[PDB]
Amino acid sequence: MAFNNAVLQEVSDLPAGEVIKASPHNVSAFEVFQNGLIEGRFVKFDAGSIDILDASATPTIAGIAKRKVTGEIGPGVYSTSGIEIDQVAEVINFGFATVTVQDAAAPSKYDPVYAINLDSAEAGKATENSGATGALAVADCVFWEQKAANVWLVRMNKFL
Amino acid sequence: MAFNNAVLQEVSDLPAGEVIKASPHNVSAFEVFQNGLIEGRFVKFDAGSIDILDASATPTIAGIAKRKVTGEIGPGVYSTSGIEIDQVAEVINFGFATVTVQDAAAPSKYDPVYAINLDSAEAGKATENSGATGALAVADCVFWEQKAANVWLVRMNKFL
Amino acid sequence: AYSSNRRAMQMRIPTPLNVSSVDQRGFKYYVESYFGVAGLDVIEDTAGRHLTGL
Amino acid sequence: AYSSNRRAMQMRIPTPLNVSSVDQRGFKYYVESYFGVAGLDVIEDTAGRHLTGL
Repeated sequence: MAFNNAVLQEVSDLPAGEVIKASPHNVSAFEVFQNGLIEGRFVKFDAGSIDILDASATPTIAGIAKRKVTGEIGPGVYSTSGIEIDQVAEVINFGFATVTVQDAAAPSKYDPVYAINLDSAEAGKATENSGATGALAVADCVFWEQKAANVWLVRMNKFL
Repeated sequence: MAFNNAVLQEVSDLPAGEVIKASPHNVSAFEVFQNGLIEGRFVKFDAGSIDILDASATPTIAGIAKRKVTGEIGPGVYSTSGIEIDQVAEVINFGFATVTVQDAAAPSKYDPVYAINLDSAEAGKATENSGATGALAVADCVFWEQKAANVWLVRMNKFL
Repeated sequence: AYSSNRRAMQMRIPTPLNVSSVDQRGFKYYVESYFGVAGLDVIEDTAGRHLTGL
Repeated sequence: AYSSNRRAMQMRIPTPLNVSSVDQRGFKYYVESYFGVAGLDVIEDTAGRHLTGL
């Protein structure tokens, strides 16, 4: 159908899955990954492949799925075997990066980031509330500032 | 041995003590060291000097000893008092760096890096085997990818 | 009540009326004329509004 | 195995490929092409033979 949101009230800030390159930053390419890897989410590393967060024991959070500016137009999705095939999964593991947050979450600066660990659409979403279902403490990462609607720029103190 | 590997069916892959500059990296020069510091090996800071790991209990591990690419042809060794004299022991302490891996070690990506804290030539060699003898965890340091024969790119997440 | 701005909606007529050359079979002349239309391409949904049953 | 002698085997292509001019009616174009050709002229029945199953 027509273009969504003809006129927006404010200019939306950084979309999720984006890394600021003024600060020190590292986005590292993983060749093997999971089809349908949502961008702008925390992604885990399992069996030598970058895949979506899902209920597990203690997933190895490898960082934030980088949003490709020159990727396919559509939902933020990493795809294999299509016209929109993405050869590698670009993952932001160091620096300031934008991640979607649970719509219930209301975080603030220097709050410890919690990723979502569920087999649902909310997989890989950040949050401040640790009592949220499937709240996984991401090691050494803090919310920095609210960029967009339900998107927060967080800071990964060390590599993820 | 005379010019080992006369002909190779593939170009040799990255040697140890080599840090990739494409990412946030840091090699920091230490003006005093120990004679016989092996390049491409975990070094430790003790008594105000960089030196090869030995029988110590809880060494403060500086980082991978950087391989002086325009140093001496021969063993990758730091040396005082010679024509082969290196004034400063430049040491890689942040980012992706190549370290020699124990000949018996079979690591994989995101595997925590243990360094052999022994008094031998196997001192400072990286291994994934926690159960290996004389090895301590190099906290905040993971394996990234097998570069060369018994050489691995590891990731020092924080300033090591 | 709508907006006539080009960025709000357009009338896409991809192939404007073109008339075929006249065919003459003996003394029977015949022409076709086709035009290809996308139609009203409404660029943006809220660029108009309705009032039904006036 | 056959004989290529003109007194024993000939290929007869009287009319080559003759393609018509494109007839247009309205927007529909139609072209036709005829070629008149005789088959292989095997003048003598014994100018060849077959090995069936090699």
